[PDB]
Amino acid sequence: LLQQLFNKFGAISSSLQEILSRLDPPEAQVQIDRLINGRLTALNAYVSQQ
Amino acid sequence: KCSYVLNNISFISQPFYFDSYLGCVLNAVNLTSYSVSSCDLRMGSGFCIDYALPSSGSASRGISSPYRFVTFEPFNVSFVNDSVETVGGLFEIQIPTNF
Amino acid sequence: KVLPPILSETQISGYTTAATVAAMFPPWSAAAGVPFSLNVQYRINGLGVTMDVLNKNQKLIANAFNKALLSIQNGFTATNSALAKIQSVVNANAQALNS
Amino acid sequence: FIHFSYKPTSFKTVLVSPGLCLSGDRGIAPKQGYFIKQNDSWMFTGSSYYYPEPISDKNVVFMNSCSVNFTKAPFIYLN
Amino acid sequence: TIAGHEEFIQTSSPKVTIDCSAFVCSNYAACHDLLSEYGTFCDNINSILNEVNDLLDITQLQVANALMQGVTLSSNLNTNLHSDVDNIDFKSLLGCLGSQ
Ligand SMILES: *[C@@H]1O[C@H](CO)[C@@H](O)[C@H](O)[C@H]1NC(C)=O
Ligand SMILES: *[C@@H]1O[C@H](CO)[C@@H](O)[C@H](O)[C@H]1NC(C)=O
Ligand SMILES: *[C@@H]1O[C@H](CO)[C@@H](O)[C@H](O)[C@H]1NC(C)=O
Ligand SMILES: *[C@@H]1O[C@H](CO)[C@@H](O)[C@H](O)[C@H]1NC(C)=O
Ligand SMILES: *[C@@H]1O[C@H](CO)[C@@H](O)[C@H](O)[C@H]1NC(C)=O
Repeated sequence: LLQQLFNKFGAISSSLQEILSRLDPPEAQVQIDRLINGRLTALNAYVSQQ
Repeated sequence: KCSYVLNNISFISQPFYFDSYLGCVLNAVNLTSYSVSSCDLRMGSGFCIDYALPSSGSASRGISSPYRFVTFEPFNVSFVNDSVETVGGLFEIQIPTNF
Repeated sequence: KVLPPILSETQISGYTTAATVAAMFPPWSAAAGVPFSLNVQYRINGLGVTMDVLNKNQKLIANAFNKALLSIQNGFTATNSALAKIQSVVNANAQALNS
Repeated sequence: FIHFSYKPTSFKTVLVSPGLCLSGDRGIAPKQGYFIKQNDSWMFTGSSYYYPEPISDKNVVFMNSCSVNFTKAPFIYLN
Repeated sequence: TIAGHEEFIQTSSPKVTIDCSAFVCSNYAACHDLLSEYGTFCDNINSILNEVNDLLDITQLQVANALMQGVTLSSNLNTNLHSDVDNIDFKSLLGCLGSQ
């Protein structure tokens, strides 16, 4: 479960620090949203298995 | 089949190969007359893979494989040499004398 | 794909053959150490049936056993419940794989 | 959980009877044991240990009839 | 009289294994490159299916252990000769057993 914080899920980077220090606020939203979707999907699958 | 494997899939060198009920086995010796009551590599449908280390005393000059394809048989019945019919009206049975 | 089980079906058939034959023959492991028909007599006697009627009608008890086994065997024809329960497993697996 | 069990170590081969037919055409059956023959005298033994003991009303269950393959023993009118 | 009736109990199911990469991205290298950044979804699917199949194997061994616990047979037993005791016929229930 901790390994899912290092996948990119289609973004340019897995780190939010490296996204927010490189892009405009209108263009960081498209990159942050993919990480949000991937991490919520990983949490959903974990909760189902428990 | 092992013909399909050694013709249409691989072309690399493999000395040990044989066909089996599960499919084509490479790098293992056919030893299904031998039986094993506890296996770590269970292949399905009653077979298993055993690992035999060749030690210093049995120096394999001619090569073999350390992998053997054997039979998995985890449970047995105890047997007695007694009879199954009546020996003159009575039955022949085994009763403990110490515990 | 569907993998084979780790024990074959002839193996499990041998296990149930051993469990059936352990009730009939003179160790009598799965029949409480007594013969089969004596076990049937004591089990009916534990319901409130006297020993005289069971000592008289032993042939009729054996005939009713044979008749019940024959009626079990001739009855797997398209309206059984056990056959429907067996075929529901296979139908469900095939539907899940096709979907 | 620690389970303790009774384990037999030594065995013996005995010829046994599952019931006896007495005078008056009565029957007895052994109560968790077998009927054995010692010195041409019928006797009782348990099923999990070999120890002959006299036939009494603690070892048997009486029957007003007798089964068709019980062993005929007219000598017994014992305890 | 004596009545008889039968009952089926299910103790297993088919053991399905899935190659995640061949299912998602069939034969195409660009699809495999795009799938490589999803990381550990395919490995998670394979690990859960291996857990299910291990549970199936454990229950099969428990059934087989329950059937065979504590049964002692005669070595002189032969289901060709011995298929009947006390006018009750058991030939339809016995398979093959014996040293021949
Ligand atoms: C493997 O060995 C068994 C007996 O050891 C034999 O019956 C079987 O035919 C062998 N398989 C092949 C492919 O030779
Ligand atoms: C029967 O199976 C048991 C399982 O542990 C094994 O120890 C034993 O050696 C086997 N006996 C024979 C005769 O195969
Ligand atoms: C054991 O069985 C063999 C045949 O399987 C028989 O020849 C032998 O006499 C038996 N031994 C005893 C002590 O009963
Ligand atoms: C039972 O076994 C123990 C140890 O194995 C031995 O000391 C004892 O004498 C035995 N008793 C009989 C009756 O064989
Ligand atoms: C009694 O013993 C004879 C002797 O073989 C046998 O044929 C018959 O089936 C037995 N009957 C019963 C009820 O045990």
